[PDB]
Amino acid sequence: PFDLLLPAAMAKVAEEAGVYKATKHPLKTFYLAITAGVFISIAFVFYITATTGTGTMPFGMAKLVGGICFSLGLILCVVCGADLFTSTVLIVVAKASGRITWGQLAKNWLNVYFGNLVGALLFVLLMWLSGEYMTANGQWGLNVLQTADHKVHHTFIEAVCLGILANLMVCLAVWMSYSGRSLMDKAFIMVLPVAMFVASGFEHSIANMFMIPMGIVIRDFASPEFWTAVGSAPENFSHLTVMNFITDNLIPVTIGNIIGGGLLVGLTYWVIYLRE
Amino acid sequence: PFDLLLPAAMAKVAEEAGVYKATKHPLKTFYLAITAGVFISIAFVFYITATTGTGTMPFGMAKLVGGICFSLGLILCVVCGADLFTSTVLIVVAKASGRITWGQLAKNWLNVYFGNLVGALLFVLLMWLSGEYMTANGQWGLNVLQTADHKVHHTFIEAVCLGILANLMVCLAVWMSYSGRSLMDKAFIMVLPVAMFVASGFEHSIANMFMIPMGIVIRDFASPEFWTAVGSAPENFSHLTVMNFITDNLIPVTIGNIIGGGLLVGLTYWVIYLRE
Amino acid sequence: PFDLLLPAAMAKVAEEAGVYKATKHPLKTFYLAITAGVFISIAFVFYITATTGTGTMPFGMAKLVGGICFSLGLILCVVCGADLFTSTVLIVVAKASGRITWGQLAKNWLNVYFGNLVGALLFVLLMWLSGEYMTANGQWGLNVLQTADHKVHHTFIEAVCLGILANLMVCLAVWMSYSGRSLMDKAFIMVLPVAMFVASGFEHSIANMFMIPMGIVIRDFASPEFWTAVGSAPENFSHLTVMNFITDNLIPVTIGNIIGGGLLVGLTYWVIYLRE
Amino acid sequence: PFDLLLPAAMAKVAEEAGVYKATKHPLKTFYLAITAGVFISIAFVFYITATTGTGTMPFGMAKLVGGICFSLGLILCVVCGADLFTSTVLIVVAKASGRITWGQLAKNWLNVYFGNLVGALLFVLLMWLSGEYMTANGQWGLNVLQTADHKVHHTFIEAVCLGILANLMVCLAVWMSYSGRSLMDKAFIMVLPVAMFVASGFEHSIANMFMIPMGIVIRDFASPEFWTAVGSAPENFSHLTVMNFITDNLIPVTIGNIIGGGLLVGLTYWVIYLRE
Amino acid sequence: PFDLLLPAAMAKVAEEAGVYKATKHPLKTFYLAITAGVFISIAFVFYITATTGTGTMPFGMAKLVGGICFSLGLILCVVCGADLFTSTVLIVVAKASGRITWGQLAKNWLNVYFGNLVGALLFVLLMWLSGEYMTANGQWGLNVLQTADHKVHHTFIEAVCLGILANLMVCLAVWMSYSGRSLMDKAFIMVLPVAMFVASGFEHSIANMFMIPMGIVIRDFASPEFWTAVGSAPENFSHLTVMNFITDNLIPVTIGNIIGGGLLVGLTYWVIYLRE
Repeated sequence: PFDLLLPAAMAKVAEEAGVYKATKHPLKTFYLAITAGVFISIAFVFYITATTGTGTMPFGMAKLVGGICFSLGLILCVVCGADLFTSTVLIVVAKASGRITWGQLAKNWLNVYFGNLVGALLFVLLMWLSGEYMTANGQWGLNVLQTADHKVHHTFIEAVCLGILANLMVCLAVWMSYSGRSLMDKAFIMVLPVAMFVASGFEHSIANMFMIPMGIVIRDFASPEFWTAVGSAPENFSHLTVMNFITDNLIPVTIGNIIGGGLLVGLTYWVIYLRE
Repeated sequence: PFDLLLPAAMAKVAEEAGVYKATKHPLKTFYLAITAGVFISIAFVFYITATTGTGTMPFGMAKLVGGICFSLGLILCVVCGADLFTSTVLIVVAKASGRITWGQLAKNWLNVYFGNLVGALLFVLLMWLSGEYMTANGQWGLNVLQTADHKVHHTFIEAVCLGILANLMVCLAVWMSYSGRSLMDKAFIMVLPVAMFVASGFEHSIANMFMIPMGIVIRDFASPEFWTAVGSAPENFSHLTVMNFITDNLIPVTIGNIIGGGLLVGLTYWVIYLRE
Repeated sequence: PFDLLLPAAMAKVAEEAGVYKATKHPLKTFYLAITAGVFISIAFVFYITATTGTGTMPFGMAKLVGGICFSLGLILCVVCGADLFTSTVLIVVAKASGRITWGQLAKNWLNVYFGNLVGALLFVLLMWLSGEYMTANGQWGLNVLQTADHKVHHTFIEAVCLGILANLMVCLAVWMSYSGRSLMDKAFIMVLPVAMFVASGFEHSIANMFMIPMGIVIRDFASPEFWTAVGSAPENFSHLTVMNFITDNLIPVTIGNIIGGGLLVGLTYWVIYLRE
Repeated sequence: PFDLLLPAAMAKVAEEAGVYKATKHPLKTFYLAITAGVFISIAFVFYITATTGTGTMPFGMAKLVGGICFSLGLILCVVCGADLFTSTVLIVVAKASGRITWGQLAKNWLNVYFGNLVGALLFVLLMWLSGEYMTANGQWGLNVLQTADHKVHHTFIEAVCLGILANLMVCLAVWMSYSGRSLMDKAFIMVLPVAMFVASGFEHSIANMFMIPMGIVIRDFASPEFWTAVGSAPENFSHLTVMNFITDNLIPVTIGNIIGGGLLVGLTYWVIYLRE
Repeated sequence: PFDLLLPAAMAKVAEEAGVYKATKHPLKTFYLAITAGVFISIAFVFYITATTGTGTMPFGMAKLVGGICFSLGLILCVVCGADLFTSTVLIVVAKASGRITWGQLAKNWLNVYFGNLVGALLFVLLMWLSGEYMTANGQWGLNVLQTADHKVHHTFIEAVCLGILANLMVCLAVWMSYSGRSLMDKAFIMVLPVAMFVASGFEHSIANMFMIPMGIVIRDFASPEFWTAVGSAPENFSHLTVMNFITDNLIPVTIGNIIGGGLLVGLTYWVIYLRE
């Protein structure tokens, strides 16, 4: 009663979590999804801050420290009970157990995905009004522009597979937190699995619903003083469009995200510990 | 009974905390507010110490390590029960529940804000008498001068939004500590959320009530040996005035601080878990 | 009842773990072995990510930080209950106690080894489809090529002894986690012992069932744009063949792995605490 | 009963600690004071070791890592129950409660201060006999000489105020450990507050009773091979005398140390939580 | 019952530990001593790995990180119950209490010292067969050669005093682990005290029974390709002999080790908390 949960018990807590989430009031789900969109946006802002000025640093060392900074948003989601689309894909365990319906799964996923977008877009506005892009002599905004520009240059299969790898890591972090009982147990078990996906360039749909939109805003409304300082032009980031974001990144990464956490984490552990 | 609190229970502990704080004796509130002004001043002195000599270092890596150093002051506030204006804005949860009155909220906020200023100003005196500005051949005082000078060059909207972002981070750190039961749980859950706001250049009213006043004192009473060593003049910091501090930074950052923690952390979680 | 287990009690939990593992359903053992093959593959991908760009860094400092990144896969195996061939060699404690049969030990080892290979090979496919080898301008794939190429140049005795050293470290990490009761205890006790084997270049059979196969795939299907960027040719990695992998690395490292954990960790602790 | 102590309860544990310490047998107090003098000496030796060779490093980053190394001595004092003059100043809480007499407070302070000096001086002897000053080609002894030389060049007010700041940090670390219940809680809560005072150049009387005496011994008995390697002469450290130590540093820093922890930590918390 | 042990209770657990250790079966003591010789050998191999390539790094920063790597071996000894000669010197507390006889103390010390040598020498063989000396282009073996060569150039008094300082640190780490109740408490309380002795160049008899023997083996059986790569000759390490090891290092460091932990940690704490 003070010891970590075992893999069979962690599977039952995952099942009850999905029964709770899918049966919560819709507006509560939307409000918790807006907080999770804001939490993932804060974590990406922390990642961009920590990775500003790190071109002289070893590539993997810079990516790792920024990945530990991105871990805050997932810890916030778990401790504060926010609804993140990636983690909410694990309600498939409750679906496989027949404890929830397909319409309950579909309505919860649309509520969380849409709310996560509203929260991520609201944080872009506040981040734009803060003048943060001009930090480090515009190097903060150039980091966002360069991060957002690469996330739109992947092929469909590359984006789907990068999404599978990201939600596998996120859902394994959320699954391992089920074993935890304290706040330190749950939080620290999630640092390394998130650092990994962020350092390894895996794609998360909600994280990208903040990064690419923010880079599109910088390219469009950045000052000429920004372009002078960073020594570039908006035409170097011409492919940073809303349509390129949905087609090139959002659609394939989201498809991959569902497959990663749903099939690999959720349905595997249901087969091993719950199908019985 | 050994496990972390859940989001609904954390909301009730936030409500009872505000009922406690707003109903404490006024002089106890003033004395705890002076300690919190001193605690935030110590954390900024630690930030300045850690970030002295870091112009050769990657911008975000230097900001992150100084942000972990600033986390000490918030941990001190939480463990030692000090009254910080930013965290005391969460007494709006008790106000929304009708458990406290508007005059109780207004009197507690003025008591904490004024006491936080007295504590921050008392630490400036002790820091000035210590000769700390001449540390690192005056590089410690130049770090304070350069930090204080930028905090006065923001537009009203930029300062308000930077204040919203800071108190959102501070109040989310304080909210997540409510889940904690041990000293390690509460303290470590607050490191990354504070590092973020400090590394990301967000503005905290009480932190600025120490930084800018300290930079004004250095500009005015620094020795000619200081200006020789740092290779600058007081005229490079002409906009570091008390009037510029209140108008350019204090008023807008404080307005933003109330909106960040009160509306975003407090009233959101009251709607989701307490409005019932 | 809240204190760490003592060496005698940790030996009994090791015995009961082997009785559980060897008596689990075969398909459950195969499925948990596929997850462990994927978990060790994720840890090596994290190691490669963190160690990309670190030729300018001190050799041991770069190896140590990548070793902490590889620790995630073992933590995942322990918390999520996955079957790793290295840790499953400790079922020899149950065999020595006469609590399991030799055919039970042989069938479990073949089930785990084969499943660990399937999981490691499935992750190579996903990693190849992600385009990750072209990360850091191909420096990610060159790190894999250079890591895989050295792991095939050892003599039989060197490979056997490097395998003994690796499984001694892995099984001592798994043994020390038996003392732990919380998730933080079990996880953190395993970081330094795994970092050591990874930093010290010891050889793990399942880790190599991902690294060398992945390097063979890069050498064979890498783009000419990859070879241009990394400034090399596939002929620099001619000895990266499937046959060289089995003979030069897989067979001797696996023999060594059994001796390291089975004889040194398992049969020693059985003699001291269970032979009674 | 598993949760951290609250500020009111931490004040009562501080009161009972002072009643215990002031009423312990005098020889037990002297022996525990000699251990605390040795513990603070070990922490300064660790600080000097970690900060040797760090002139190429950013000033604050080098000071911070050495400050975490100095934290060991305070952790040792708290866990092993040693009597450190700085922490024993908090017996003023028991004095203010009328639970101890003024003669009990005076006799305990003289016993601890004298014993702390004996322990610090005994460690200087062992450190001198070890030949440690010649480590890093004499750079270890030059670090001690340069650290000790600056600690004697402060004005009386600067030294008193640097002593107030040091014992405020030390006594706040000791106060926050009262909230802790486990060994990890108590130890980790004391790392950042001690790192701060060490990184920020604050002055501790017992730490200086090891540093300056050790630098005086190096200046006087260092080999000519030492002066050749470090490229200096004893005449560069002419002000490192026993009389300069007492007048320039010991007397004012000790006065400041009493004011810092006694008045600021002890009498403040007694007014807020115990004067009732 | 969940709180750390107090200094008086930690003294009684130290007394009962020595009564257990000295009364264990001799062959169990020999087998646990062989594991401790292997555990300290692994920690030194980790130290050498982490400190390879660190001549460009600040001396103290490199020594500190390698010292955290050496901490693994002591954690392993404590968690896995191994018999290390340094920690077994604390059975003097049971001897002083009259709970064990002088012949029991002498027989246990010889059993542990001899077994620690067998384990350290067995790990040298495995490390030699692994080809690890050629790691980092022979820089791993040169680090061992340079570490082993300096450990033989100390005077008798320097070696005795460096041994006193090492076992004081090791026995204080073991004493502080007695306060711990969890695996994280016991393990983390031992990291900084061990890092200190390793970073500060203190001498441990069992650690040296692996380092110097390993350097003698490299000097004697290293390939001419090793000497070419490292750009040296065996004649640069002529004083690395077995006879120089015993006389110059083993005998004086062991004498010092007994005095450090026995008299300073054991007999002091027995006088303060057990002589009653």
